[PDB]
Amino acid sequence: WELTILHTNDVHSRLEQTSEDSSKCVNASRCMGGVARLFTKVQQIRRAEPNVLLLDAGDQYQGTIWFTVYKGAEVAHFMNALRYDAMALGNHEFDNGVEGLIEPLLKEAKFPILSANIKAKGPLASQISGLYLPYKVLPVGDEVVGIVGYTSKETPFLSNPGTNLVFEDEITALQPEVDKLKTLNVNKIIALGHSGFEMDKLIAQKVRGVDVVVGGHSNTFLYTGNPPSKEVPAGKYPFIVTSDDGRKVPVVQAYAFGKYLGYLKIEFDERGNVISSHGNPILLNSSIPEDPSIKADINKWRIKLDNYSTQELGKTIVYLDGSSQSCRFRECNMGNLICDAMINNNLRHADEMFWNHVSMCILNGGGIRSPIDERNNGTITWENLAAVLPFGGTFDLVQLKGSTLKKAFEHSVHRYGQSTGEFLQVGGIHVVYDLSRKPGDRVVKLDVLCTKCRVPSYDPLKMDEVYKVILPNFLANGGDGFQMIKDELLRHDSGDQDINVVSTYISKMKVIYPAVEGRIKFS
Amino acid sequence: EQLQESGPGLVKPSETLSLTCTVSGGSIRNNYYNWIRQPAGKGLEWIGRIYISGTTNSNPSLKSRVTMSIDTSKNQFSLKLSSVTAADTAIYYCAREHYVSGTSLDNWGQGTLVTVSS
Amino acid sequence: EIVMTQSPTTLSLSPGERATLSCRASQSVNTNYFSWYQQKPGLTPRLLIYGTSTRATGIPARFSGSGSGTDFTLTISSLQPEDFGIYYCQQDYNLPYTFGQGTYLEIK
Ligand SMILES: *[C@@H]1O[C@H](CO)[C@@H](O[C@@H]2O[C@H](CO)[C@@H](O[C@H]3O[C@H](CO[C@H]4O[C@H](CO)[C@@H](O)[C@H](O)[C@@H]4O)[C@@H](O)[C@H](O[C@H]4O[C@H](CO)[C@@H](O)[C@H](O)[C@@H]4O)[C@@H]3O)[C@H](O)[C@H]2NC(C)=O)[C@H](O)[C@H]1NC(C)=O
Ligand SMILES: [Zn+2]
Ligand SMILES: [Zn+2]
Repeated sequence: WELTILHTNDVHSRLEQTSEDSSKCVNASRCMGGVARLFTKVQQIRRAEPNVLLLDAGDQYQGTIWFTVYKGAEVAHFMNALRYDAMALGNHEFDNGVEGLIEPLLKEAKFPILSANIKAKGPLASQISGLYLPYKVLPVGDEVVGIVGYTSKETPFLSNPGTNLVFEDEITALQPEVDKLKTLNVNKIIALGHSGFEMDKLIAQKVRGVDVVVGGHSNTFLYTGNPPSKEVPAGKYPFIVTSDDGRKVPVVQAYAFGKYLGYLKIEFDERGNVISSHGNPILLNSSIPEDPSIKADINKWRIKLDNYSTQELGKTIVYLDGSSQSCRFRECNMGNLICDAMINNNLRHADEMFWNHVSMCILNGGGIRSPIDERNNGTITWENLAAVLPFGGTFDLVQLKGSTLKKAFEHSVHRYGQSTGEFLQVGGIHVVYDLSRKPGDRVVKLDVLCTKCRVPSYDPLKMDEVYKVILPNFLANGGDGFQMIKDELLRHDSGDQDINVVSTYISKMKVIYPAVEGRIKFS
Repeated sequence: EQLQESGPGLVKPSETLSLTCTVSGGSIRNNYYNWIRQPAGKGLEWIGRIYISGTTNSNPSLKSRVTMSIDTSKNQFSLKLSSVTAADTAIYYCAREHYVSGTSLDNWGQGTLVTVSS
Repeated sequence: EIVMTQSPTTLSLSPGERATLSCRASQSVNTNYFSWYQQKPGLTPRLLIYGTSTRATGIPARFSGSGSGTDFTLTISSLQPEDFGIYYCQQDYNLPYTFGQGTYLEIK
């Protein structure tokens, strides 16, 4: 008995086709994903194979103007139009609270929504009763398949589920729901969930009776072959786990942003044992046409969003240079503008202790994803800005020893010239690099804006002194190779969403004109 | 309806800490049970929660140092805090959610003052 | 974590006047998860308001809880001597739970 599992995860509100870098679509022929194209590929597989399930493993909520304006009404409408068979709750499904999960998603979705490890209590227990499920018995042809869902234990930190939900251990909560399906004479069982690849592997290993694991949260690309785009696989598709009972359990994920359709074909025997499994995420590129009905519907919802996305937030009278040839090689005015925004946002005074808690800002050149042109009568829109910052990182507050920041600035240029993203733009820092020195020894001047002073002025960094810095969450977690930051910092406090910070700054200043002014120099 | 915390008033730097909140009004219901602390003079700081079933979340500021426990045949909930420091001297409160809303902190204990010093 | 900036730090008004305390959250808080505490420097803090707006048992009608999104307000309309001490706003929408710096209210 043969099943075809189609799966998406972490689509993150990418309802329209994107660029290859999952931002806004400029050249039609180089564009990818979107529900209209996903509909085309799904219809075609459903016309070719008898036993097809379309599963989502959470994080449909949050990512574009779509989610901000329609608040998950768009998720219900366009997942309903695609006849998804089941969805597991992600952490971002709680971003507008359990209230904002119920009101559009759980009430308008025609498909089952699953989490075996989220328990409801208080007056929410009656209000949410039956709207999400521990497990689902799905008829597929003349057989049944059980689904059990699971959601990251960490959702109560990562999002806003409130006090009336309990996120219990996935393994402990999953096992009794799998046992229940076995007592209902269900011999084929899929764990569909949103805790990441490391947890997906442990579920496959430890939960007796799970045949297959379909996953999200870690944006993990698994591919068997020469990769068709820029995503480097963490391993082969599917990833086989030997369970403690000696079973081979396929584990799958499909990256993020609706760029790939996961595709897994399983042969089961009569008793529900997995005999064989093969597949590969399908790259959804311009060689699959957008379905014309879904596209016309997308266009309909688009009309009310065009107001919102071409909303003037402020004016620039300069070219905002966030091009990679500038921001990965030298000081760029886009970098200066984002760091000046970051410092403007984090304003706390104390009379005899400091002018500001924070004077200092770093940002990896790689994070800045677009320029903005000033010729559109100087207008900066949300869309324009979305293109610079497509990915909803937060700007966080860290404490670092001088020596740690010295090491970060060494890493910034350790392989200078090769268009890598680790090259730092700055505020409240003057740095000089000598590129003719050996890597680890190219920082010849590092001056920082004091805080323990009434008049802000520049002093040479001290190795044994502690500084407060605003930097992207990405750098805080050691992205682009900044392990010295992740491993050596002393405090981390999580801040506001990148685009929100840059947006309020532009709207408060009304007219910006950031210059390149010598924060970064070369001998 | 009342919550008293058991656990001593004196701690060494680099050392343990057993605090045991006892409910005896009625019993541990289907609710989150909290620990909070306050540095003397300054403001309130949330430590962690535990549901009946044993599930626990704690403050990421303290994350590595907190363990918590619950027992319904006993009828209370414990706290443990590893590796203590000057900035940890503070009054330690147990508390539970308002039983209509399943929100807020309603029926607090007396508290216990703890001190780090040798 | 959601930062709770209460203002002012210290009010001094006369009995019979109106104390309007203001709490500003760095992120939007669903009104089901916003609450107000009274504390007398020393002893157990007592719940005033849960939801943004609901009085707890034993709390008089003087106390009007208000607000939504980012901006929450605690109005006390006719102040009396025993209304001395510290007042904290609280959110349990996101972990950690977080309390404000506190607002210090002396009767003139
Ligand atoms: C959407 O994604 C689809 C899936 O990735 C894309 O389809 C793929 O297109 C690529 C690029 O055109 C194809 O890649 C290769 O095949 C072509 C076609 O070539 C021929 O010569 C081969 C010699 O070995 C024969 O085996 C073939 O039968 C055929 O006659 C090759 O010309 C390419 O190769 C050359 O370059 C490679 C570099 O990797 C060198 O190694 C070689 O020396 C060689 O000169 C590619 O190897 C791919 O076949 C195709 N994938 C599938 C599954 O069909 C589609 O392009 C994309 N759509 C859009 C709009 O971008
Ligand atoms: Zn995600
Ligand atoms: Zn996630």
